[PDB]
Amino acid sequence: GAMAPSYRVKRMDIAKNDEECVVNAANPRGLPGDGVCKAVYKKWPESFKNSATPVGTAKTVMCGTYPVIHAVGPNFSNYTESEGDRELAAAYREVAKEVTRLGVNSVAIPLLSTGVYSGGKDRLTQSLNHLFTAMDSTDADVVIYCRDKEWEKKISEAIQMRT
Ligand SMILES: O=C1NCCN[C@@H]1CC1CCCCC1
Ligand SMILES: [Cl-]
Ligand SMILES: [Cl-]
Repeated sequence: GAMAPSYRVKRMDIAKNDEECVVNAANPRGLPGDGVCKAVYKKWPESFKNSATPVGTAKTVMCGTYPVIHAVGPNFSNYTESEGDRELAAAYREVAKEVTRLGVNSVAIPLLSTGVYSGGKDRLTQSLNHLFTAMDSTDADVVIYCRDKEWEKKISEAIQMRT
C-alpha cells in the first residue's frame, strides 16, 4: 500500500505516466482504437494479446512486468442513461479489484466513458464520482490523467473538496 494513499490529477499523455500500472480506456474487442486507447497501443502493444473483454469489465495483460488493466466503459451512444450509468460504475469496481490483486502501490487512470464514448455529453462528474466510489477503499496512490485545461481544474477542485 501507499504510506498515505492520495488522489492527484495531471494534464498529459497517460503513456508517459510515473505509476506502477496503467488503466486503458479500452474497447470490448481489444482493438487499437482512438484517443487514450491508441496512445496505450503505441506504448504497450504487447498488452493487447487477448485483451478483448465485455462492457463493464476489466482484463489485465502484462507488457513485460508492467500491468495494463483494460477497462471497458459503455458507449453512451448505444446504452440508455440508466444502463450506461450501471456499466460505468461496474467497470471502475473491476478496476479496483485488479489494482488490489496486482499489489501495486500506484495506478494511472483516465476518466472512462468520456471522449468518444460520452454520447456527446459532459460526464466529468459522473465518471469521476464512480472512480472515487470504487477506488476509495483501495490503498494505491491514484493519478488521474486528462488532456483538457478546464477538466484539470475541475478534477483538482473535486479532489481538494474532500480534503
Ligand atoms: O469527454 C470529454 N472530455 C473533454 C471535453 N470534451 C468531452 C465532452 C464534451 C462532449 C461534447 C459536448 C461537451 C462535452
Ligand atoms: Cl504530453
Ligand atoms: Cl480531458
